[PDB]
Amino acid sequence: MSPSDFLDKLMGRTSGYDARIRPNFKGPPVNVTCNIFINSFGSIAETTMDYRVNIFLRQKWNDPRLAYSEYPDDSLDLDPSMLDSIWKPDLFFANEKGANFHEVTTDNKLLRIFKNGNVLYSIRLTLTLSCPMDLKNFPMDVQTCIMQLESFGYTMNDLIFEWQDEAPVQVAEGLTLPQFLLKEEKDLRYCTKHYNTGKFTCIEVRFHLERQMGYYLIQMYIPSLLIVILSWVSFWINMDAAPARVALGITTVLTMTTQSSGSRASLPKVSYVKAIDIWMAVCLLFVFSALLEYAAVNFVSRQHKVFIDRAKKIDTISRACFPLAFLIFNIFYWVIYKILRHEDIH
Amino acid sequence: MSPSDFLDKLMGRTSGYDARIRPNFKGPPVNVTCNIFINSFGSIAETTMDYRVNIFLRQKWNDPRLAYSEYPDDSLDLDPSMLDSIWKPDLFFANEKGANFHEVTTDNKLLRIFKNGNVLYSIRLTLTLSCPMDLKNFPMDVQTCIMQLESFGYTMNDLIFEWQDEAPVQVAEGLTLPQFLLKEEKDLRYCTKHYNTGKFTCIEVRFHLERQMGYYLIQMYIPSLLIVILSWVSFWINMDAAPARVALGITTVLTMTTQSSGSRASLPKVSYVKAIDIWMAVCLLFVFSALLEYAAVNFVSRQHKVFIDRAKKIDTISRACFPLAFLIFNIFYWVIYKILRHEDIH
Amino acid sequence: MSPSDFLDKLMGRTSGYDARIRPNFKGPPVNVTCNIFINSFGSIAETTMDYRVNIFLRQKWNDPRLAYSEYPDDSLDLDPSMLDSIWKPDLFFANEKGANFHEVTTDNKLLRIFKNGNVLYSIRLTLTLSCPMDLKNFPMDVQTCIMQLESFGYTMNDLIFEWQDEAPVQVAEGLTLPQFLLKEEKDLRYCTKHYNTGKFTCIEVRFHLERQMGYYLIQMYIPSLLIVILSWVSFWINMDAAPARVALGITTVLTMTTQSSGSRASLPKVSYVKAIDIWMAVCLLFVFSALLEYAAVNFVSRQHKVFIDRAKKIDTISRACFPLAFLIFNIFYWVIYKILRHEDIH
Amino acid sequence: MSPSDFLDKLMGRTSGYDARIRPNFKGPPVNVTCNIFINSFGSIAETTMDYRVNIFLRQKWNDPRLAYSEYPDDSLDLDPSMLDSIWKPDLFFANEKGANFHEVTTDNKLLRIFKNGNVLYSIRLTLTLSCPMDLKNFPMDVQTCIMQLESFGYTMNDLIFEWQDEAPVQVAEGLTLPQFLLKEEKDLRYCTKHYNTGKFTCIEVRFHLERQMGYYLIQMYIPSLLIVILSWVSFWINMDAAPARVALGITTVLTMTTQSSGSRASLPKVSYVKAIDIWMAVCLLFVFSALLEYAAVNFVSRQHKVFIDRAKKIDTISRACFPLAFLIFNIFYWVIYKILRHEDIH
Amino acid sequence: MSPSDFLDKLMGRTSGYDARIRPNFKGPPVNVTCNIFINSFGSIAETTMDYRVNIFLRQKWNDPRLAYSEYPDDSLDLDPSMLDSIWKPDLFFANEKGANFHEVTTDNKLLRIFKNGNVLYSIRLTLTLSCPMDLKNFPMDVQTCIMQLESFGYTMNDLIFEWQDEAPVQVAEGLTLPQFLLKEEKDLRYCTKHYNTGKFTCIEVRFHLERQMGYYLIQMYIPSLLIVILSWVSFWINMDAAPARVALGITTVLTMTTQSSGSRASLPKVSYVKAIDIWMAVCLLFVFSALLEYAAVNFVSRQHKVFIDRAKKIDTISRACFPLAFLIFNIFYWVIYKILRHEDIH
Ligand SMILES: *[C@@H]1O[C@H](CO)[C@@H](O[C@@H]2O[C@H](CO)[C@@H](O)[C@H](O)[C@H]2NC(C)=O)[C@H](O)[C@H]1NC(C)=O
Ligand SMILES: *[C@@H]1O[C@H](CO)[C@@H](O[C@@H]2O[C@H](CO)[C@@H](O)[C@H](O)[C@H]2NC(C)=O)[C@H](O)[C@H]1NC(C)=O
Ligand SMILES: *[C@@H]1O[C@H](CO)[C@@H](O[C@@H]2O[C@H](CO)[C@@H](O)[C@H](O)[C@H]2NC(C)=O)[C@H](O)[C@H]1NC(C)=O
Ligand SMILES: *[C@@H]1O[C@H](CO)[C@@H](O[C@@H]2O[C@H](CO)[C@@H](O)[C@H](O)[C@H]2NC(C)=O)[C@H](O)[C@H]1NC(C)=O
Ligand SMILES: *[C@@H]1O[C@H](CO)[C@@H](O[C@@H]2O[C@H](CO)[C@@H](O)[C@H](O)[C@H]2NC(C)=O)[C@H](O)[C@H]1NC(C)=O
Repeated sequence: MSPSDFLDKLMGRTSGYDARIRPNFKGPPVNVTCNIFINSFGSIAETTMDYRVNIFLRQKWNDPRLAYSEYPDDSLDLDPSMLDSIWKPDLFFANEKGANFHEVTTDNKLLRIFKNGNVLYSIRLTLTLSCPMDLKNFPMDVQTCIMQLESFGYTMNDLIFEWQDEAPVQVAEGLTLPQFLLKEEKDLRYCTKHYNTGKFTCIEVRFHLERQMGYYLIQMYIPSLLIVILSWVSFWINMDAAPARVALGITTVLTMTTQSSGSRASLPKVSYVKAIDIWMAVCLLFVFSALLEYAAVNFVSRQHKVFIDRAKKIDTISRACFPLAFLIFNIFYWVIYKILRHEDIH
Repeated sequence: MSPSDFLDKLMGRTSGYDARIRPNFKGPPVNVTCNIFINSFGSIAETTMDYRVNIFLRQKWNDPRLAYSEYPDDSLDLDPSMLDSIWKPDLFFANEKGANFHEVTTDNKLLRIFKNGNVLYSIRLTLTLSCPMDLKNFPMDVQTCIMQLESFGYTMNDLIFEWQDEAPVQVAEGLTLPQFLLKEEKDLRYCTKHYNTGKFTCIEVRFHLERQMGYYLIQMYIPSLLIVILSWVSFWINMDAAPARVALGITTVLTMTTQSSGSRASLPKVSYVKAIDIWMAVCLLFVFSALLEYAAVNFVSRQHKVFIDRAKKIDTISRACFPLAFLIFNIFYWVIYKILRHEDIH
Repeated sequence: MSPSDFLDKLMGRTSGYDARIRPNFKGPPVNVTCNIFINSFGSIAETTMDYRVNIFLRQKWNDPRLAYSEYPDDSLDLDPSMLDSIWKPDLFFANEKGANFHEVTTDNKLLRIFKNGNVLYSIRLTLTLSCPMDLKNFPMDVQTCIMQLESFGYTMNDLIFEWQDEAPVQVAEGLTLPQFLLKEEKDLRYCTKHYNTGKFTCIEVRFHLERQMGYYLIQMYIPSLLIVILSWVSFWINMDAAPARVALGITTVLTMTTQSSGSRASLPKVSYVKAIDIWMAVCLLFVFSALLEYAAVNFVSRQHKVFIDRAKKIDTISRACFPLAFLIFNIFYWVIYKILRHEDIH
Repeated sequence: MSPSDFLDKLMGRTSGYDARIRPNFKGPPVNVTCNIFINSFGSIAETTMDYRVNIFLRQKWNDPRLAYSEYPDDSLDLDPSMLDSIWKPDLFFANEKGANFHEVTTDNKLLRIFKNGNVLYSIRLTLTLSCPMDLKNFPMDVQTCIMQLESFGYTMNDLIFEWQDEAPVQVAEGLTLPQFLLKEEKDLRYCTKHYNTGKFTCIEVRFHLERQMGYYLIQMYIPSLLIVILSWVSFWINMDAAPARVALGITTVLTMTTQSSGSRASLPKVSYVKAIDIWMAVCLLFVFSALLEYAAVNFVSRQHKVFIDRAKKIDTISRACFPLAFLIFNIFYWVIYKILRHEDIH
Repeated sequence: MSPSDFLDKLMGRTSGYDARIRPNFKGPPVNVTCNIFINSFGSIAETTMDYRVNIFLRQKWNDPRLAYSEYPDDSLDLDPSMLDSIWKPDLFFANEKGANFHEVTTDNKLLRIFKNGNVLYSIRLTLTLSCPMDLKNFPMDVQTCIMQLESFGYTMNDLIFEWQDEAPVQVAEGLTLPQFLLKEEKDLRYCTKHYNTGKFTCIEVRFHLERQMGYYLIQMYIPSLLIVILSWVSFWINMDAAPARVALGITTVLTMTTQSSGSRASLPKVSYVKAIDIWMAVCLLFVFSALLEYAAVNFVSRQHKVFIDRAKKIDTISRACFPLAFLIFNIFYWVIYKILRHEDIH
């Protein structure tokens, strides 16, 4: 017989197969085994708190109404246009904001029925999945994106999802991200839902993303530190050259301001304080204080010999005090942002 | 009987069920009970005056044409492909700008018919809902987004919507927003429409959003205040050092200008005046006035002893007068923007 | 009879109703009465020269093939899935760039057939409509957006559109725009098309939009004016302090430049000259000329007593001449842009 | 007979009309006459090298299988839902990147069959058409956008396209563009394709666009020229005032830099050199050279009377030499960009 | 016979053709020959790591069930609406993120059946294909975009893809890119997939893109070099003029900062270090070090004849040492970025 006419006999009207009735309709629940292959991963966006993925989803279950022994071939293949003639699980992605299937050329779907009634069902689809991001430690933040597979209308006494044991989630080689770095280790969890209706099956996977810091180091942190160092050279300039020390102080404040305002187009638009904002505020307070120090030296120095040496003492104290307090701030900043804040205990 | 063939008998041609006729067609109106579960909430945009939501919508009503007692099961389940065989309310979202259903895997829909004829109908859908925003008190503004559920073509003697009594609107845990903060308290109101055609049912929910201020404090308000303070140190510099006091005055004006123009890429594009614009204008008038004060001191001081002390008196008066009037402005600014303007009386 | 089976008798095959034949097929033209209710209005974009609207469109006409007297109910309701069984006008929006209907929940459509054969047809739809904008007087410009309703394939001896007499165009309360302000008065016009094929019916509505000026006043015009005033204080500084007057002149030019370049991210991207560009160019010519005045004073003053007083005379003349010519420019600018240019004569 | 039942007799099963067979199937090719009416024109984008159009497309040909004489009416009208019952040319736009039809209200389509068998077929559609743009002479560039109408699967012995003789391409009145200006003169060409399969018909139209220069003149070219002029006033300042001439030179370089970097957000993002980039680089080399001239004057002047006058001679030579070489550069720049480069020889 | 009725006899129910069974169902695999014609190429985006293409795809294979000799014509043409009546390969693009067909006018598809049973199948489609980009050598980077054609559900003993021998991949003339330059040479490779299911056929093509450097040379590298040169003229200024050398040093640092921050809006947003970032950091370290040199000269020079000449020696050494070390840096920079890094060995 042609492999198709055998399918029309297996899921036939004379056979009485009903695609709206689950396998083992009265007995134990259906056990669906799931795989994910991630083809692409990106478009991670803080404005919408989501990311975009392109996956192969494979589901495997057993349907005893589809067992056959008379046909010699040990596997049959359903046409993708006849997919509504067979029962399929009602899997949906719980944190999905948008999805579509792929129909370029032939529909990107595949269904294979085995001799014992096992069904293999593999589809290709694009997802936009939501992920809440924190950003409090922004240059040095670690994010966790999840992906939850849930049944829409079957409780856990009719339908149960499980991950594959060998490789349930795989990622294609050679994927890059402009901002993040996808780690190799992934969690497979149960996130079983308890509602008023009953207990609904749900499995999830967690991906860990670490932001790279090299660009922010070379473009924001180090230029701000050089501007802070440049504000300290006023303390070695002679206190009589007021146009020199005042113009150096205020141009250092202006350079600090153009550095902040120019860095303001390439940062995430949030409303709370980030760690780079703390750094940029302390560097501005440092260049503001170096100009107030000269305002005090210039005012104390003109009160007409005891007054000349008190003003020179303010300069010699500021020569050691400004770099020391800036080293203490750097120690507490990098310690509390690279040791005292790790959120991957999972 | 298979649960499906029983459905084909209940809504059968021999039964004479008509999906275009409401339940209790001659008698009292249909009472629909509604729930909302908000899965995601975001994309709040001032350019388009809208926000994006992803919800579960559940409707419950009674259809006496669907009551059955012969079948043992106390609940039946309609296939999502047979949903046009049953009557459903014509609910629409009155402030919707765009919407779609979810068909990833199986259609994200569910209909359950009980023994007494009660119908439970649960769908998943994405909305873009309009919300007019004010922005007059922008760093410190509070917004209210609503969501109106209305019948399209039935008056209130045929169809009535009501919220559930226990939990009509719930929000998923762990949702974050980049700019706002969704409050926990929600209003459930009637917004019944009165038209020429008659009285149309309509229920709504109000969400309250408060903008976070910490980033605007650390990046806009405090640097402007430091620049204003830096403009006051001219009054303690000797009045003979004209290149020092003129260059400090005009570089303080330039720093104020680069601070404003750099803050100009991360603010909402509206055409009216915001509170941050008031603050930025007053700080510019303060650094403009400190340079006019030196122009007066420098001009009065050269008129050739009575003229030297009048110019020194302008400096000693400005030393107390500029910080005092700036403290008075700060008191009236933060009082009228954090006490005299609350719009959540609802 | 069930209200549906009566519809299947009225537009029946035995009745011989043909949905492809207009009412009064041989006689006088069909008269369609139109209403518009505007739910939302926004997304006004100069880059694409269009705006976005969300309306209810209601059409009313008479079909004598649909008159019935045997049924007791004085109004019937066609199902939105049976809308291709009835004749409808082929209304299209002549300046539409994009459109779609709304199918969230049930299709957002409604058709009501009365006893005398009158049809009421109400649909909800989203439009993107084109509008050419001028922008020559940009901070102070007034725009006119139109909306044209035309028949696609019927001449004015078959189909005629008319506005309702009581309220053909209404707008929902509480709509805001980020940049514009929609006026209350609307024009209802005929814009009848004359083609080679014949005379085609077409009605239109005009909306008037006025841009708000308060933000541009507080952020662009007033800071530029303060910078121009700051360039005049060089004339009161002693002519011997060349580092003071040269540094004040060139830093005033730099402040004028950072003010222009920072305002350059929030303006519409056109290729012709706007009124704000005229203002920004004249303020730059004013701060350029104040520095050329000192270059002349400094050069004339050193030619070695007659030369000292000629240079002092240039300063005393510039003290009155620069503010006077700037007041004359302000008078001609605001007069020709707020009196001599009104384009709402309509 | 009803005009429809006559259509069902003309294209009937008893008539044996086949919509998959072209008219004159064995004989001479079909001659299709084409018109274009452009409703809107815009969204010209250098990032994607495309533009957007909204047109009416009208095709006219003769089908002798559709000739009829028994019916009194000299024109019939096919319903837009029955359009697959008739043969139509397989016209496609060869440089299209995206297209869609308009289905707001009734489908925006129209087909009219005459007595002699002539068919008039008019549709409304939106196109995104590709256009390669050059941008080497960017402020002063002229672009040419084309629009090619080709048959997909018929060689020129089956199907031939021709433009109408009276008005094949018309544009609606009152269209504006933010950046360009659409000229009135249009080319109608043949662009016949020669492939391995055979000779395929193809007609095209060329539109000419000229960029407006007024905004770039008032905002980029003239401020740069004023900054260059301001760098020349150092040559008239006394050579002993080193803080004045050094601060004026470096602040002029900084003003030139903020002028360039602020103009950097409103220019097209390409990777090759534009004419404005040439202008901005030469103006920077001019303000760089004026500061090197003072570095030479200041160094030569202190070598301890012969040295004082050699340094004064460098100043007096630079007073005439810098404006002269800048006038020569302006003459060669505007001559080679407004005379020696015209690309509309077509 | 009409060419259609012959098709209905060839793929007839009496013929028993089954479109779900491949040709040579029991025997050797089907050999499909593929061509690509690229109509447009662009939208290369680093944020999403993808590019957009518009191609003609042509597939050729042999179907012995479609051989016919009775008909005189040596080629038949299937209607695009009957394409599901014939077997077609299940080609899909393995790195596709989005795709669609073109249905403007008639569907842009074509199928031709020859006498011996050869099938030619040509479709037009738009692709968004993923490409990982590196950007470590960003101004001077070379990218490689691929395009993989794979069978979805057939192993290599049923279906085999091959490129054409004469011209499998062609590109239309006159395509331009805003940033890149598409090379003429293309690789044709096998990328055969080995899975658990078996061996799946897959062919690919590689395109090579080189970024143009002229704009980055004239706008970023050369202005930074002029600012570095301007920082060296302090060494030729007299060491007693402290306001001149301090103001020149700090204004050179500020100019370097506005140059970097203004270049910060037109660069790709990645998180790692690019070569332009290395260049911009070294130029900032050079202008920072020239100001530290004067801070040392000014401090050493005032310690009260031995001290005057040690400070003059620091100036005379810095006059030769700063340009030399900057020439060494330029030599190592351009050598390691234009010789030691070529990645087109392929
Ligand atoms: C799906 O898997 C579950 C769990 O593995 C199966 O439930 C078990 O079935 C065995 C039958 O041998 C019982 O002994 C266990 O007590 C069951 N466990 C639970 C928790 O119910 C279930 O039978 C499987 N379904 C099918 C159709 O095979
Ligand atoms: C829907 O709810 C309304 C209001 O609860 C019901 O209307 C009431 O019906 C009771 C019947 O016992 C009357 O006594 C009341 O006077 C009615 N109130 C009003 C305001 O009409 C209505 O019957 C319900 N519909 C159905 C189908 O049960
Ligand atoms: C549609 O309206 C037009 C104009 O009101 C009607 O045309 C008029 O019909 C009356 C019939 O009493 C004539 O006396 C007028 O001379 C007509 N005017 C014109 C300009 O033709 C038309 O009859 C209406 N159509 C229908 C179906 O009622
Ligand atoms: C379509 O137009 C072409 C060209 O005008 C016609 O081809 C000509 O037909 C006339 C018949 O009187 C011949 O004398 C010419 O020699 C033909 N020219 C060419 C170049 O073939 C063609 O007949 C037209 N098609 C139809 C159906 O009328
Ligand atoms: C498709 O091409 C393959 C390879 O060219 C063909 O396989 C060969 O068939 C010949 C038959 O003459 C054998 O001699 C070779 O040994 C085969 N090679 C391999 C690697 O199998 C195959 O026959 C072709 N398919 C069809 C339908 O013609």
